[PDB]
Amino acid sequence: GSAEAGITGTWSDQLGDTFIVTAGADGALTGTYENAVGNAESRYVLTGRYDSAPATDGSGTALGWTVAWKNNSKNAHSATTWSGQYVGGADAKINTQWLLTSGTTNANAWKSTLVGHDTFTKVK
Amino acid sequence: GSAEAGITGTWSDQLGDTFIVTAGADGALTGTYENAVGNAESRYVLTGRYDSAPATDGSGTALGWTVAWKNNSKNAHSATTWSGQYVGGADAKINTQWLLTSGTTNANAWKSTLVGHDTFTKVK
Amino acid sequence: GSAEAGITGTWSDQLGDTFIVTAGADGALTGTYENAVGNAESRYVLTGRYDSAPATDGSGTALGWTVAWKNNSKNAHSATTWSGQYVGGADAKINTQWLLTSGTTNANAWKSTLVGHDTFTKVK
Amino acid sequence: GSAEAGITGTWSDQLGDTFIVTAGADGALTGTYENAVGNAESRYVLTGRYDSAPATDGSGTALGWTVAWKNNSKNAHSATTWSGQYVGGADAKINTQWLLTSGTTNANAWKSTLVGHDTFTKVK
Repeated sequence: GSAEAGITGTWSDQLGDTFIVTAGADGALTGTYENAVGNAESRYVLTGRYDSAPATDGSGTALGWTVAWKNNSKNAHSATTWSGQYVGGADAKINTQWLLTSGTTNANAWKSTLVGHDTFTKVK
Repeated sequence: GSAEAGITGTWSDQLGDTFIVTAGADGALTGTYENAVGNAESRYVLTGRYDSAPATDGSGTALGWTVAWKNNSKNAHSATTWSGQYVGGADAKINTQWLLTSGTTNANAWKSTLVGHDTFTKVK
Repeated sequence: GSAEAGITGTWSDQLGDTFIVTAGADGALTGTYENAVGNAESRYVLTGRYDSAPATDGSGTALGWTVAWKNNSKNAHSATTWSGQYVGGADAKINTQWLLTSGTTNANAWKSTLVGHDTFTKVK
Repeated sequence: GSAEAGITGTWSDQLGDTFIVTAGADGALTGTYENAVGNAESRYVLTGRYDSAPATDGSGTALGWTVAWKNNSKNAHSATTWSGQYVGGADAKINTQWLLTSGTTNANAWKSTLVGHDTFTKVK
């Protein structure tokens, strides 16, 4: 599909971290998040969902994914979810907003969740 | 693990919608979101990640998941991501914030993304 | 006006912190945020805006306000904005979501902004 | 004050809308939001707060403000709060995230609040 092939590939965010994703025919997203320096200890699994049959009116394709910040050697006791849309074309983009929740005590729950935005450009 | 068994089960949000989840040993979350009514036409796949080795200091367990709002009969061209933490105990909860992005044109992208919060209570 | 009178007063959030607000005919909000303790060195100025002529169809009244966390005795180099709606009736509420930005270096800007939610009830 | 002078002026967002603001010695912000096309019917009051004594370690200056979308000619029954930081130097910016709540019925409250982000550049 157009949505499937568009989303699949390697993306870089504006901080230079790297989002490697495959989109499946069933709406699944799978891949890896890794840091700008490329470090093996810097790689984390991601999973999410996308709209496999987007509107045909020039709108983007909705999607979201999660990374929990645990891998074989690190654990930051936190997870980020990216919610956004894929916009195809020459200079395709994925435009997202994100929520990063850390595990906290209930007294510190008000400081549990960061918010931000990341824009990805496709490298290949 | 305590994280794995705690998260697994059926949760209800404060709108009365139903979140059925299984947590795996590898950090995966899988399940289904359904409406308060119960309807098969109301059921959607979810996927996400959690911290499978949370801190042992009374903090919650970080997690996130995504639903793309396409099933076999409906497509709302959108996806929600929930970011939050599981808090165990007798009165266990999953406390979350969410981002719901719709596919839009670039001109309407400023109105693409809703934000909110959902608190879940475990029913089984 | 109905919106003016319903918003004006003293409000408590679910953390037990105190919000004293006056709404003006021109859509201005002014007041003070104070801690759950009561402390005079924990009082900060608030300013904001509300819809002085809301819909009469059962909809809430849109509003927002800002606290910068500097007073004569303390400076936490940060500001919170609450965005939400006032809902009148028997047990009137202000339901909000908030963003708290701390001043940071560009390198730490991804850690600059917390998000959360506060529900206020009016104190008699 | 450096923060007072830096913040005071006319700013344009990435959508080309115009924010005219004055920062006062007491931490107050006041001004006007205006649309990309300049329209006097499209001007709305803003009020907010900023940290009048920011850190001098390279950190930005925290601030926030609100616009309620009512003026003499229009009422969109909603309000936006911007939360962010001013970053000085040669290429000065205000980086923000925002929440836009519309007045809704309780049934529709999950669709009440949009979130996004706006970066401003100074015009003069």
